Order: sequence, then C-alpha cells, then structure tokens
Amino acid sequence: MHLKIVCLSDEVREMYKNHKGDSGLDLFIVKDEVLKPKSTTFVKLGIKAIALQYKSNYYYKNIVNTSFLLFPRSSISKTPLRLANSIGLIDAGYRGEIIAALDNTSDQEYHIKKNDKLVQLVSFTGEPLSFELVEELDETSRGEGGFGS
Amino acid sequence: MHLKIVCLSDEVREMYKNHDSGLDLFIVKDEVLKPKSTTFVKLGIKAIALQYKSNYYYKCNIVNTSFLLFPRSSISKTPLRLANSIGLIDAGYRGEIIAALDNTSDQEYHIKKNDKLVQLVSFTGEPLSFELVEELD
Amino acid sequence: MHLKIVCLSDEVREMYKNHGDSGLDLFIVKDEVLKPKSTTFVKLGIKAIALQYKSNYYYKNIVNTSFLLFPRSSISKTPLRLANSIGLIDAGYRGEIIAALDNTSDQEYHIKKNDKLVQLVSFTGEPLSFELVEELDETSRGEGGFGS
Ligand SMILES: CN(C[C@H]1O[C@@H](n2ccc(=O)[nH]c2=O)C[C@@H]1O)C(c1ccccc1)c1ccccc1
Ligand SMILES: CN(C[C@H]1O[C@@H](n2ccc(=O)[nH]c2=O)C[C@@H]1O)C(c1ccccc1)c1ccccc1
Ligand SMILES: CN(C[C@H]1O[C@@H](n2ccc(=O)[nH]c2=O)C[C@@H]1O)C(c1ccccc1)c1ccccc1
Repeated sequence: MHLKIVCLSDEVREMYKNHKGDSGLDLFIVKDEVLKPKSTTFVKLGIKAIALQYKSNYYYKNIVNTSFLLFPRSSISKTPLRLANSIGLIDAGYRGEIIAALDNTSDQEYHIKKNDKLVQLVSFTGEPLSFELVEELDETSRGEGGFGS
Repeated sequence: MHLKIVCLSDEVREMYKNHDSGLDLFIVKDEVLKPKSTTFVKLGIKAIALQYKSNYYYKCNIVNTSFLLFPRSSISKTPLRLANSIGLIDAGYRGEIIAALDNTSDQEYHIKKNDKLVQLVSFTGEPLSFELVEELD
Repeated sequence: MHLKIVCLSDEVREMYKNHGDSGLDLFIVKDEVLKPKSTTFVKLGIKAIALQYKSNYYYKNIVNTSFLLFPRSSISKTPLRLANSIGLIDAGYRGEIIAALDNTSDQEYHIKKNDKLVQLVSFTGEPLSFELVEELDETSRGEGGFGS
C-alpha cells in the first residue's frame, strides 16, 4: 500500500523528510502536549493522507484510493495512554487531519513530546507500506489543493 | 462485501429499512449501563457476510466469510469502550451480534434506541452492502 | 493462512499438540499474578511465522506475512484488556509473542496455564492452520542454526 501524505506545517514536513518493508508506518506526535488525567484528548497529528492500492473485484449487491487503519504502536502499552476507538478506520474519502483519540488512564497529567511515536498507519492487506510527501491530496480545498488561498 | 441480516424483531427491521468501509449498527433499545461495568449489549440482528471465494494457503463464486465489529470513531466522545477491542465474527457464527461495552465512568451511562456506537467491517476494507432476510441458511 | 510455531519449552509443546476458524486461540502457558491497575507483558512461550500465497501489492508460491493478535471475545467478562488494542506482528518477526494485558481491576488477577485470552488472526480473515517446528529459520533468534 502506498500513502500520499500532506504535512500541515513546515515543522511537520521536516520530521517526515527525516523519518526515524514494515506493515505499519509510525506517525509522530508533532507538538509537546499535556494530556489531562482521566481524560480523552483528540491529538492532532499534523498530517492528512490518502492510501493507494491495486483495484480488486469485490462482491457488492489500476490504482485506487482505499480505506486504511490507525493502530496503536505496541510501545503505547508501557504508557497509560489507550486509543479510545481501539483501531481507527479512515475511509477512502476522508480529507481531514489524522487524529489519535487518546484516553489518559492515569490520575496524573501525561506529557507527550514532539517526536514521540504512539500510533501507526496500517493496510487492510497487512502488506508493506511506502509513503511520499505531497502538497495536496486532491483538487479540493479540504484536500489542500486547487486554485487560490 | 455483502451482508445478509436477520432482524430479530419488527422494531429492529424498521430501523434498518430506514438506514463506506463500515456499516453502522443501531442500539435497538434504551438501556442503562452501570458505572465501571461491562455490559453485553444485544444488537437485535443476526448476520452473514458474503465475499468472492479465494485461494488461501492451508494445510490439512460466493462464500460466507468472517467479519469484524469495530467501534465507531464517535464512541470516543462517550465513556464507552469496546471490551474486546475489535470483535471477530467467524464465518460459521449464526447467533445474535452483541457489543461488549465497558462503561469507564464512575456514573451510570444511558444508551438510547437509534444510537450508533459500533459498525461491521470487512477484512478487505471494501464498501459494504446489506439486505434484510428472514433466515440466514 | 498457515502458521509455523516454535514452542519454547516442552510444557508448551504438549499444550499445542493437544490443541478451520479465522482465529487460532493461544494459551496462557504459566500461572501468573497480574498486579492491580497494571500492564503486564505476558509471555506466550511461542514464536511464529505466518505463511500465505504471494499477492501483488502496490508499493513505491508461499511467502512470510504479517498477522494480528486479537483479544478473544471471552476476555470481555474479565477485567483484562489488550493494552495495544490489536497486536501487529510483521512478516518474519522472530521474537517471542507477547500479550500486553491491562488489569483494570483494583485486585490482583490470577491467570492460569491453559487459559485462552488471545488469538492469532489473518489480515484476510481466512481459516488458520498450524504446525509445530523446531526453528523459524537458521538464525539464533529463529531458534535455528549451530550451537551453543
Ligand atoms: C471527527 N473525527 C472523526 C473523523 O476523523 C477521522 N479519524 C477516524 C478514526 C481515527 O482514529 N482517527 C481519525 O482521524 C475520520 C473520521 O471521519 C473525530 C475523531 C474521533 C475518534 C478518533 C479521531 C477523530 C473527532 C472528534 C472530536 C474532535 C476531533 C475529531
Ligand atoms: C457467545 N458470544 C460470543 C460469540 O458472539 C459473536 N461475537 C464476537 C465478538 C463480538 O464482539 N460480538 C459478537 O457478537 C461471535 C462469538 O462466537 C459471547 C460474547 C462475548 C463477548 C462479546 C460478544 C459476545 C456472549 C457470551 C455471553 C452472553 C452473550 C454473548
Ligand atoms: C518488542 N515487542 C514488540 C514486538 O512484539 C511483537 N508483538 C506486537 C504486538 C503484540 O501485541 N504482541 C507482540 O508480540 C511484534 C513487535 O515488533 C514489545 C511488545 C510491546 C507490547 C506488546 C507486545 C510486545 C516488547 C517490549 C519489551 C519487552 C517485550 C516485548
């Protein structure tokens, strides 16, 4: 599966230019942030993305945009943070910012830091993922494309 | 993927008659979830999923396939969490679909008929269609 | 999908000798106390590689494939929850399979040998078969090769 990723700021672009055949692509926490105790926080990941796969014939009564998945990384387990919706389902048509809904199960504030990696993108196929950085997902303004400001 | 869905009552039938990689399922009756609890919430439907037959590696045309029960992203706005993370409905399962919901709150939580907290999903992530049937077979 | 499983002890081997579904249940292999309000990396005493028919995939005969670790539905009646929601095991991973279990209770939780709390699942949702092997490959991490 191939991901076209739009970085929503230059700071985020630099992180993905220096990204430090896996079935999961790690996403960065892009800003230092304090998560309140016993709370759910909708953490903005500073990116938009579309996923591309080979077209396949499916029962329903060359390359296509596909739905994809937002998994916790296994290393999330050592923290008190849990993905509220278990596994995120990103539909083929979504053009908004990718967000991780994080439950802080601790009674203390939790500090996430720029460069932390708590979540990853995954294909329904489970195949290796490649990605590229693009300026827009499509022609629409929500896709960051098209004429004008 | 195409689903054949048996609604276990006419009240449920009506909801789905008047109903994307995920097919939203309805909460079918008003219910109180106790604080700090897990409740097996009955969704009032039975279902089988149909896909094209595939060659798969295994050591000893349309087929029924296993499918998945996901939380809806909007569940995050509630204190409810799916206890088993993602439900796996085996190809051979004929019973009612249940959502095992944890109430993470220290107070009771009220779910309402017509609430949409969970969704069915194919292993392929392909769009879903459904029809209502009287029997699964 | 077909799994080649290395059992890390004879005790575990005996469990899997005496074990069609989309999920292959894995055993808890040792009695263990999970502390209240904790996350415990529970060692499952196995290593495993998954095999599927090769498929063409967009990226810019049988092969090693990635697979998934799901909670079993019966975990729901316990206070135990899978910390990382669903586990992702990358193609060819050679480490011991671990279940990171949150004990959400304020009491210690006793897991028992023979308990079944998690299962392996294919990305295709196809039936799983398995065989017991002594190594995954020639590497020490695969439990194979010379020595020592
Ligand atoms: C509105 N999103 C859902 C969208 O996000 C996309 N989406 C879906 C799943 C996911 O894990 N991440 C994500 O960005 C597609 C969905 O259409 C709300 C939201 C809810 C749960 C997780 C993440 C976001 C939301 C709620 C409150 C504040 C901000 C965002
Ligand atoms: C018996 N189901 C498991 C089946 O339900 C099907 N199943 C599986 C996963 C799921 O999320 N939902 C579901 O309906 C296929 C599984 O084979 C018990 C059950 C336990 C936990 C969650 C959901 C159901 C159960 C036990 C006692 C009372 C009611 C339900
Ligand atoms: C190193 N694993 C991650 C790998 O485990 C494999 N892995 C992945 C997901 C999973 O649920 N179980 C598992 O064994 C493939 C992943 O690449 C660490 C780990 C962290 C949390 C849960 C499970 C494992 C780990 C860290 C420290 C001590 C023991 C285990």
